Amino acid sequence: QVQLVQSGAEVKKPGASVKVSCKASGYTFTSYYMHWVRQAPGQGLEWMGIINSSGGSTSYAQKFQGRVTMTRDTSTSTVYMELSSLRSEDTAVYYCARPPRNYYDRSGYYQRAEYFQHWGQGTLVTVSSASTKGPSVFPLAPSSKSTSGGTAALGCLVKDYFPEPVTVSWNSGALTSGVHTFPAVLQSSGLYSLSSVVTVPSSSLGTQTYICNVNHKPSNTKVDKRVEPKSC
Amino acid sequence: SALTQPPSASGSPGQSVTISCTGTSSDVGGYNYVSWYQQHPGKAPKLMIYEVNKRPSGVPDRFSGSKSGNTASLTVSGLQAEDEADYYCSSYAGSNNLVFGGGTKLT
Amino acid sequence: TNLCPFGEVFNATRFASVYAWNRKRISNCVADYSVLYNSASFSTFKCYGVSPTKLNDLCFTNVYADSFVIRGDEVRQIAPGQTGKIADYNYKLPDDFTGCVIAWNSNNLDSKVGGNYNYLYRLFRKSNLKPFERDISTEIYQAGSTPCNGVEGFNCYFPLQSYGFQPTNGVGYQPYRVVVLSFELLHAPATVCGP
Amino acid sequence: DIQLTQSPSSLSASVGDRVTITCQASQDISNYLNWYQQRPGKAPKLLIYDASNLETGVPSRFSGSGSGTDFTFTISSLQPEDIATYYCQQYDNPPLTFGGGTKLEIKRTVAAPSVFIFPPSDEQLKSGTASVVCLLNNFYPREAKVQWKVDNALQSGNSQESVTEQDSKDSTYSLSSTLTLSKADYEKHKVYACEVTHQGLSSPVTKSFNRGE
Ligand SMILES: *[C@@H]1O[C@H](CO)[C@@H](O)[C@H](O)[C@H]1NC(C)=O
Repeated sequence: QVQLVQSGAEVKKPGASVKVSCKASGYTFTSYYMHWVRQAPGQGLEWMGIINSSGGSTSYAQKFQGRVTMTRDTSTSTVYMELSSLRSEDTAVYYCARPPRNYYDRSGYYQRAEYFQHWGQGTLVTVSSASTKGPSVFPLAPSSKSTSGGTAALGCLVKDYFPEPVTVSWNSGALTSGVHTFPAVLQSSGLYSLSSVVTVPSSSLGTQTYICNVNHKPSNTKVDKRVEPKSC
Repeated sequence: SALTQPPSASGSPGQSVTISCTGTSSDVGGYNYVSWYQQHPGKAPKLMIYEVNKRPSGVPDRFSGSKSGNTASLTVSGLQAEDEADYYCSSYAGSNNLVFGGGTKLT
Repeated sequence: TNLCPFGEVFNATRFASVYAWNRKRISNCVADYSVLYNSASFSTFKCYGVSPTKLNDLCFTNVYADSFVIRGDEVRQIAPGQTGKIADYNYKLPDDFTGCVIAWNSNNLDSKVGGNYNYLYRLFRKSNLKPFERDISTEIYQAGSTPCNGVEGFNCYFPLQSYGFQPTNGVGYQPYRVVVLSFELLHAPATVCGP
Repeated sequence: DIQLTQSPSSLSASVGDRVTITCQASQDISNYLNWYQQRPGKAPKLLIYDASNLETGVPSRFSGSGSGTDFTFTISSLQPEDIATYYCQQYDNPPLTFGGGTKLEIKRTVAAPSVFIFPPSDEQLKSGTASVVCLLNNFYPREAKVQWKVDNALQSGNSQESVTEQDSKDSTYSLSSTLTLSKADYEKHKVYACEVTHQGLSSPVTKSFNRGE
């Protein structure tokens, strides 16, 4: 199995620098090029540059020339990308990508094959003045006997956090069927908020325990919450 | 024959019905390929539960499968009038052998 | 004098199935790679880690010529870092490959009326193959929780499968013959060179 | 810099429909074009490379063709899990560029929402703010009207909505309407109701609760 693991999402003040990490596992690291691709929220994909894992040769795009630096460590099989002098346009998700090996033609022509087979999970870089804040997790209990009718819905409310994103799982990831994690909402207070709901059989409301796990890495906040129905 | 499913389970709206499907170690007890089908008279069977506890796409959460020893059990939680049908259980009886139950007419 | 028997491999009568890919050692001969790179009878001719033009002026420890038959599209899988049935379960090239993959269409030679079923490929395996590994075992593959008890059945399938090369098949499903030249350089006397 | 234009920018097709997208390049790139399928939240997934070659592991229903400046990407029968944004990419000349994107959606049969309500937690009342949540689960189409009635008085400007992306299985939507009040304002009234009007509903559905039970 091939795997690209990128560093946690970060928030940085305008004008500062971010360094994003991409650790390759499950293939010989020094045998493929690594490319970087940035994607602004709601916008499309934009190319950043290429780095040679073997020798360290680097080619950045003219738009980022002088502000982006690509680093490589062979021993740990990782690639670093640093963007300096950040602006509001740079708030985006950053992916590493591995294309296959460039091959030689029958004639001896160097044929580049720059299609991206393997991508990382993405690193969100939020560029903002605003200070980070930790979230507050609250249980949304199906107090109303929605159990009558065979199906109950329980949920977790992640209120007043900054910045994006938060990871919400159920039962440490052991429950994925019928999970709806809503997109975040930017409140009037300039803080984010979201809800994650799950539909479960009423029969299991007493048999299985339902824990929601919220993880906000930018604030190093991890909150488990046991969601129990309110008995009126 | 080959399975014991009680022919005639019944229930009331809002309540829960547990339909049993009893086999031996070699069919139901040993392996985790058990299926529950619902069939309305005159229509084809519809899959409600597969691999003991798995609800397929489009089945309400009311139907919940389980297993204990040599007995599988289908639980209907949110009983409605529409649930009045014949419920069959199927299980792996060995390589190249699949065994169905007698059927339970849920009233 | 003492040329390398590339004709023995390329122009061979019958080719082994991909799961049982046939490897031929090349040592103690002068290699005229020109015969290959000057020919235009090839569908795909890709080389990793070395140029075919610069081959006649290089020495290596040993040269292996692996040869087999796959279907049209699956030819893609014979390349470093690729996934798929052929690359995972049949024939895997190392990521640090230093060689050349040469494949050509052989619909006329390998397919026949009613389809040719002499060519197999492995569809199931417990784990992916290490580079340059060969698994010719025919153990009934256990796909589910059932024991399988050495007999095919529910979630128990034969590991190999027939390609079924019909002459009327699309280009993507036509039999292609592949030869993979591997140029290993160890701490040994380089016994294979060119002009 | 080679510019790529994608046509269309959005589209909606039914299950089993044949879908076709076009990518036009400002310059000639022989076939050094690739197609990616980025699902929401996930990374891009390579489906077609060299403009005509299916990537190992892609269903047979996907195809690509074209040359020069014009390329096309085709889906034989649109399956529910195909909903994503599709991008084209060139690598004929640095730097690499991507298309605008084509958000593809599913046209589905009308489905009614399951409506649930959640009063504010006892823990959150300690903090001064109260949040009442209304959930609209598994409906279609995306449009739905959600009204908050506090003591049968319509609330406005205090609620926010969040809508999930189209489900990869049943092609439905889900909606969360959060009404945020002060504890003082929350304790002023008794009956909190969420009234949902949707196409798949014959009459408006109201899910209410009384404060303090
Ligand atoms: C195979 O035979 C043909 C025709 O006689 C010849 O031109 C070709 O060079 C041969 N292949 C090799 C590698 O010797």
